[PDB]
Amino acid sequence: MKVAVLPGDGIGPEVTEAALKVLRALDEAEGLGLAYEVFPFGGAAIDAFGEPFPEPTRKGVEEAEAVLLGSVGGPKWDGLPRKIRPETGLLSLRKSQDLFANLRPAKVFPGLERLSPLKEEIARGVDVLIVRELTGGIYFGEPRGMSEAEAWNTERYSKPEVERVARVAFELARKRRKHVVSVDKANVLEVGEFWRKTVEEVGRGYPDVALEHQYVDAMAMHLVRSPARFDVVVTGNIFGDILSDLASVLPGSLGLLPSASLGRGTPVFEPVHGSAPDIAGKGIANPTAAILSAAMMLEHAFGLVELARKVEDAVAKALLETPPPDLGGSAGTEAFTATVLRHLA
Amino acid sequence: MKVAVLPGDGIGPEVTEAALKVLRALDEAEGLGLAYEVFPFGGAAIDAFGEPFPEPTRKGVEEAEAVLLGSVGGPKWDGLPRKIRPETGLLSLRKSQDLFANLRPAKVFPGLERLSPLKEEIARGVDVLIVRELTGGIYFGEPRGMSEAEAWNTERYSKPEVERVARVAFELARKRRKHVVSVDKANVLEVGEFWRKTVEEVGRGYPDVALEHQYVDAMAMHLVRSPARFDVVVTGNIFGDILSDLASVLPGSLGLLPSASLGRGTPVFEPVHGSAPDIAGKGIANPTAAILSAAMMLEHAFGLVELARKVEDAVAKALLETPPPDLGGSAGTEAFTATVLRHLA
Repeated sequence: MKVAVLPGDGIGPEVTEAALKVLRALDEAEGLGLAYEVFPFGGAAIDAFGEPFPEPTRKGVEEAEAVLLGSVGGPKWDGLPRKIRPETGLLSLRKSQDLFANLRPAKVFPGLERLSPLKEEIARGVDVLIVRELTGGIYFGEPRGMSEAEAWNTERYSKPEVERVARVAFELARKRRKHVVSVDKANVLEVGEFWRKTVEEVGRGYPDVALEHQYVDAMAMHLVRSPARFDVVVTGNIFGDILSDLASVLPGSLGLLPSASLGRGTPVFEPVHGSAPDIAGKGIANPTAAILSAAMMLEHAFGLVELARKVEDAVAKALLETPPPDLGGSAGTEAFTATVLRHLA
Repeated sequence: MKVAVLPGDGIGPEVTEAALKVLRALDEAEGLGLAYEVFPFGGAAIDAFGEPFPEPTRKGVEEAEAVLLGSVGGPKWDGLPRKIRPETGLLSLRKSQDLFANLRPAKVFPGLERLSPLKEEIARGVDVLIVRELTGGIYFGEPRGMSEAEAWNTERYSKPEVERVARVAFELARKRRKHVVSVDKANVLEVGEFWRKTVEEVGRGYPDVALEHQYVDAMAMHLVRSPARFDVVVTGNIFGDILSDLASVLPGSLGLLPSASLGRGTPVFEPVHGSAPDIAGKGIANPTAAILSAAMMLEHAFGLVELARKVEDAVAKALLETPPPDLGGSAGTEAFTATVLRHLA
């Protein structure tokens, strides 16, 4: 398994290393044939190449079977031209590989319901996966513009865009609880009814999967009062953006959330948190998100579902045994990773 | 006070009658000089005039100082052409009276925290008022349409559209807790930028009202983590729908919420719930939203703030003491209203 590791900036390198210790342990114990290489990316790449996603890193991503990304960004490069901002390198990574689906998992690990903003009974059992369309929608819609008197943006979707992301959602559901909810605003918009209609056409190919439709505004309600009854949620770009952010508050902590972007090329896995520059180096950065993204990678890029579950259980135990400082604990990056490893042995 | 009552379809007549008993009681007690007439609307009007918003009703709403609307809609008319569907009657009513601001309050009444899906510590003290733009946005944006290969819709906003609503929001805040949060998507959309820019400018005329800007996807998180810090939230059409439905779960149930549509003409007050056709004429229907709508009317159309607070307290007590079926109780329409009236003394 060839992995390209793009540590990034800030706490990026710390957390990425924590996850690597976990992977190397698993590799040694079972001989997974792991082969990884680290490449400069984001602010780090700017500082030595003039751009956030240089050719060596680009070719590295290509050759690899998966990308493990850390964090990117930091005030040091906030004054550069948009063209070479650290965030732009992230856009180029996705576009280069044609990553159209963004996987945003949200689950409350048994024992941690106390963290959630929701009352214990509601939180218990949450394990929802939100699949957001990345390349299309109002974010990239034409025509768009602004004048002195008015502004306009176009929410547009073609059939191929809806189909490709719908398939990913169905595939994922097959491996999970065979339940899919397609979110739209079909009762008011033409794009809504186009989405719904296309998703149902795709669903015909998955007789084993239970399909449900919902309106974005209604879905927002349901995710808060009954998130446990959902498995896979598929939706468009701006809608998926709001829903993913909303789902992320259910576990009760930012440092616990991983993510993935699947598309035509090399799949990318990265923690949802930013680079937290001021805490970088301090050794107190929670590596949970980065470790869980490694799990997501094993499962999704390498099909090692059985291993992903183990890493996931160990982390759960670690959070309960030696919780990091952001979780009201005193276990720094290293000591926390040690506890995970202890439960992995 | 001249009130035009438009009960509508399904449970509309039942819930509206409940609201009227409360109004009549306050009238007898405080000598308010209430006067009102009920007019055909929605399906009820279709079955007698062929159209949802007939002339006699138009003239009725244009002569009253406020409208008390019930529910609209029913399977009996779903097939009819859009031009005369009961739902179109609403569009015409809003359009005829130039209503552009939709007021949706989410308030957690003291002692009712237990009902919320959120941990009591976070639901305690919530009193947010979302002010949503009604007339424009992607809902009515042009061009729009679909084909076999794609579909499109347009999010467009003009300066006057944004200024009207922003102004209302600031005026509300002044009579509230002097804080406004304008929600947009300025970091990605031209419309977001145009929106932020215009409200920002309008905020200058209100030096005492604290303005804050948030992206819609971030507010979605904020409303779940720390809803108690918000006062007035101003935003566009679709963002307003999503956000207002989201905040609905905070107090407990969506069916318990009232709303007001303000503009240049006669202000309209109506329950956010549906007509619930199948449960019509059986009692059981929770009139809480209808009564709260009447409370909003007293406050916004007539300025009787303390009286509005008085009836809000009464229903709060009633929900605790004689909870309706939809809240796991037995008190039907007449029973619940009785309790409410019992506390009106």
